Amino acid sequence: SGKHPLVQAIENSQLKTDLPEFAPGDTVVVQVKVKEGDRERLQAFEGVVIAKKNRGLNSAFTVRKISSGVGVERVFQTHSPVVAKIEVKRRGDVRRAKLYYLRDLSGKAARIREKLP
Amino acid sequence: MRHRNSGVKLGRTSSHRKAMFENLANSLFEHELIKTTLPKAKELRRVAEPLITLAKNDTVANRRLAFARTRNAATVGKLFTVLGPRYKERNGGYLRVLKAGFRAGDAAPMAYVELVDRE
Amino acid sequence: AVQQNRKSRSRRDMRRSHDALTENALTVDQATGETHRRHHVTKDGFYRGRQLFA
Amino acid sequence: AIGLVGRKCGMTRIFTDAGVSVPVTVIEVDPNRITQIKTLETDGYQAVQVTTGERRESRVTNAQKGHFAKAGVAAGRLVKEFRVTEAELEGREVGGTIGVDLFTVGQIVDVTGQSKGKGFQGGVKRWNFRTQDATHGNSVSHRVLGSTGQNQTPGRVFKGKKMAGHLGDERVTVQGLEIVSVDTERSVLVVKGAIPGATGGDVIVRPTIKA
Amino acid sequence: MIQTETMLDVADNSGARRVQCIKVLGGSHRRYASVGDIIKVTVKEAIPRARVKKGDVMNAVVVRTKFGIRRPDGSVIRFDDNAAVILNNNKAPIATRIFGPVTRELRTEQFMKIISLAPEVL
RNA sequence: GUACUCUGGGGAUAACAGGCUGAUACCGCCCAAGAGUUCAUAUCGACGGCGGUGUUUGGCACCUCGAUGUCGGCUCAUCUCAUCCUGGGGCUGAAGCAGGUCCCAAGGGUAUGGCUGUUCGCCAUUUAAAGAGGUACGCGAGCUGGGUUUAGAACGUCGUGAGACAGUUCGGUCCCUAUCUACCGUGGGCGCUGGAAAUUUGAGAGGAUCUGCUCCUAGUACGAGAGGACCAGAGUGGACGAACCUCUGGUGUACCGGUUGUGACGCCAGUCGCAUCGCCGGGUAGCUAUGUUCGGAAGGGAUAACCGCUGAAAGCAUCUAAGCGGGAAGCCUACCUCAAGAUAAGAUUUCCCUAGGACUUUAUGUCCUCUAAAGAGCCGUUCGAGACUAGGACGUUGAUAGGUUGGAUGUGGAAGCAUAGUGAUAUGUGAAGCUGACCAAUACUAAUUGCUCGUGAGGCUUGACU
RNA sequence: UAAGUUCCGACCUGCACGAAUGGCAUAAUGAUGGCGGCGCUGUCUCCAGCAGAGGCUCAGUGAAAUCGAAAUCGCUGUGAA
RNA sequence: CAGGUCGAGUAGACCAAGGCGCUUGAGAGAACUCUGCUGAAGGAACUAGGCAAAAUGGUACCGUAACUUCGGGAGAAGGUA
RNA sequence: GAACCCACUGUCGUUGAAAAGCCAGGGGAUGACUUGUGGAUAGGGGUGAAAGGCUAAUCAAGCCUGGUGAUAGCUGGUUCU
RNA sequence: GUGAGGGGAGUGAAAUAGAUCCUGAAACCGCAUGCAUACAAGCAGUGGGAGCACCUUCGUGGUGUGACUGCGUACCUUUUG
Repeated sequence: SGKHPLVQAIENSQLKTDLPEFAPGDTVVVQVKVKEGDRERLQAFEGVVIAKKNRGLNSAFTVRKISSGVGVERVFQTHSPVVAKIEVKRRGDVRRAKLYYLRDLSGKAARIREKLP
Repeated sequence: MRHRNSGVKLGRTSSHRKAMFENLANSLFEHELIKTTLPKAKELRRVAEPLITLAKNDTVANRRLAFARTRNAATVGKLFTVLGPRYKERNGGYLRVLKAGFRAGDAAPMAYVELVDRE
Repeated sequence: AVQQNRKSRSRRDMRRSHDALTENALTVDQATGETHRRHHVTKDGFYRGRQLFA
Repeated sequence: AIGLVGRKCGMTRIFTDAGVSVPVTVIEVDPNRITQIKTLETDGYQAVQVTTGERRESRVTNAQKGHFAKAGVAAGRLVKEFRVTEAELEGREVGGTIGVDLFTVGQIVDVTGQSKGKGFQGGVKRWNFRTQDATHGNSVSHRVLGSTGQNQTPGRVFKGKKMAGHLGDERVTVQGLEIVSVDTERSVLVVKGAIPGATGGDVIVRPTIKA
Repeated sequence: MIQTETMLDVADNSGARRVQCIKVLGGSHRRYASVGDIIKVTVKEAIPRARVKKGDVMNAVVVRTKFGIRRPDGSVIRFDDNAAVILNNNKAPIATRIFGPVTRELRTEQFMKIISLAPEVL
């Protein structure tokens, strides 16, 4: 809430109201709308959350995964309508907010240990 | 450009500046009335007033934070036993800065820094 | 780089035509009656009635 | 044509139902009050003078106080003029009000403002000059202008030569912006893209001149 | 964001393994090539006994970049490598297999072959 | 012999650049044997002839030897047109697509690399295109110093030798704080027919001006086939430019944390100083590009080459002599910015000042007393404005700055205590603690009492209304 | 090498090599001359932000080379050109 | 002559005994210059030339080519804790 | 590889802090080594692991004083009507 | 400021003969009065010439200034120039 009240109201008009709670280190599945011609479908994107930005309507989060030996990162905008659903498969335990050190690790080295209740 | 930036330089390194302002705050809390240059006096508010705000509440953690910021046992004791109870009900503004002419040696503008209820 | 001709006294004075000094803002303090610099404490420690030194 | 005077409030985004993110600028508009109408018979051209905002009486001078009292409107923080023709001039009277309903969603407009001030700037920033090599024996000549002219012929520097000087803080107009939202409850215009100036600056919104 | 002297992996099996960009095509003074752009490459490393050999100068299309690509909602997708696919003189793919994921900016009539062969698409 | 050198002199006399000239160089024109199945003139054109320019190689020795100190590169340019691309045309041995040649046209645009000290050149891959020239072969008191041209050394060659070169090779000090003109920015003074606060017209000046590809017309016109359009419409790029920071990132030495060595705070615990911010991981505002958005659209008027209508001189013919048209990225407008020091100093709205004496130089006269307006400034709190200035906001009838309270963000589980462990450690209290510059409230602190400047109805002549 | 007036191998019509003004080689050594690679990078595409020292303003002290005299504009022409 | 903690050390960081803060200051936080730190994607495309910068760097152990005057080359290269 | 002795590269400095330096890198570092004190060699002479190098900030013939007011077919200057 | 420096008083023929003191020129630097000067381009003068201020024998006079205007590219040396 570092903006003017008018801007705050305009952005608050568009907020989503059904997000789940998730934190860096958790592995999530995101359903992304894919819209070709007049076919519409949901496509899955599963991976580890390495960064989270809390800025109201400007919130974003970064998901990293390995696809056939090639690493891929995507920065989703949390309140975008193209993001259909977020599902938290598993909760991870880490010691910091940004996990950029995972880019230089592969295989056994980049394992995240689980948060236990 | 320095659009919307805060803080001063005063021709010093950062650690030298921090040490100088700590010394000034300690002298002010000891004597209750000091004379210095006008830019130093105006910047001293942002360093000295939060110490009183912190000393309003007396706990072990608050005393250790005050000692971390001042490194003076006598200053910590006076803050937590005299100044904080004195200013418990005042909403900020514990200092007053008054223009006091110029300095003979180099014509630098000068100011008095005073605690609000000194004596 | 240096002048090819000496500069005349007329041009020298024309350059100095912007060097005049200016008076300060002085005001008679009502509490004590003495002339003091505006927005400043007087020489004996008075400002808006309150006194600094016992 | 007839336009509006408003204040820049900041940037944000709008999400479309397809999911596209549109960057937008918010302009807050206090309804403009007409103070004077200028005509051919008395002034020699046709314009509408408006005021907006608020100003305290201790800061309003006596001449301006009389000028506002003649029209019967409250003193504003600024006064502006819009050049108009007969058709646009029809319908407007001294003491009337112009609001955000002057514009419609989807309309193309031009926005004028005062750009941010950068101060004294050099050739590299002000004119996109290229720097000289950082190494290979260079002697204190990394961001300098270089050559500024020819030899004995013509033996001078031409007018308009690009040099160092003040940059920014000028009147700038951006054309071809689209109106995204017209909020009458809040008296707000939401336009697509960036507009000149800083937050809190005064801006002018007019219908597009390119067709 | 590919320029000259940039080395790229080959995301196919035409024979090359590493290629070097020597020209960005499509305009005077054009600096960078992104996903979906045509470049001229020289072959630096190749599997022995294959159609392509070292020192060949060919056309290629960029399919993966480390700099990334923006999407209409404001997102960005980044990959861990820079990769390309070799083309012929008519700017058509010549490979019979493709390695690794790719992007939707290739949905042009020129580039159906790579997606049709590709295993993984996001 | 002197390149290990020295003194007195010369622009009386050479090398660079300027000057005069134009043999030479480049460009244009006249005649036309002929070539072109025939047909000099679609396109070339022998033997000869006449000019233009001042980019070449030269001639002279007028300026400079009490110094005009540079081969190429870098940075920054400005002009010409004998035009490289884009625009408009005539002819063609012009079917179409292309091409050739000539005329008009200077608005904009007009490669990256390998080799070499190179300019040049060759080569690779692009582009719509990679034009020719002048500006001290533009630019070294703006940078460099690889080549040439000091002193060291070597090879080939010449000389008995000191030494030398239609040669080669390794190494080898680039000074100057800007007075005047010019230029880029930013102020002070006075003027503008009494003074003041604002809003303005535009004589004029500057900026901008580029272009590819795909679809469609239409596989249509044309053509044996292969190939394949003019005109007229959409879309999407390259380069260039401007504004901005919502998004993606960079920085973020006054924000948070981990950790090594050492010293100290009496000691444990907890902290701080120093070691490049000690090192390392993140990161708020602000600034910023590689990020985002926008621009070169459309339309008028006069024309260039060229094409006309009607029409005589000259009963025909003829775009011209009378008269009437079309015609280009070029010109004037049009778009953006500046603009009345435009001394020709413009216009509109509103506001302010309506007192007495003495005298003579009897005049918008000079001196006394009273008066001090509308406003401006000094000063203070300051700014997304700034070198100093200038500009914007506010000064108690107040949110201008700091502080305080709340929120937001970032970091990531504070100290103390208690549990489980022999211990390093872990868990709970509790997503806690701390949080520069951000948002919103709030007179707690500082914007005090003030002073200076600016006056007292604004000459005369003529004219029209009163 | 995509592209090599430099580099390496070989050829030999050696303008004008050649045997103690030594000829041809040679392990090790060289702040020695030429060429090519890996790693690495603001050298560069193309620069951005930040820290310190100057620059700028105020108070104090206070130089320099130069200099016939100056009321010291543009253009085209003339003229020790 | 020359102490303490680490250390092979009289190297290095921080300290002891003992000495000092270097004879103009105060503000501001523009261009440009000097000295530093970090930098997206690319990685010599720069340039006469990788100039400058960036990078490597300790102890123990394993391993180590051509060539050789048999000494070397060699800490070759490379790797683990 | 420190002290010590040198001087290969670059930036800065060039009316400098300095009439040859600072900073970051660099070479030798038990030897043909570095260094203190006191002596010897004197100008067509000395000394030189040799650059015409050095011989008191001076070297293809040191400095000082005399011959001496050297000579100059050269340059400059030459005063009231 | 028990300073430096000065103002009175006093000495002396004279103190603007007052101590680096006879006379006290020029370059150079101030203050005061009169006139001119902020729309106009250049060796700064010269030949004309309105207005203003003071003096005055009141003038066909004297002193200072100089709006506007015609003409006008320093001196010396050395040279064909």
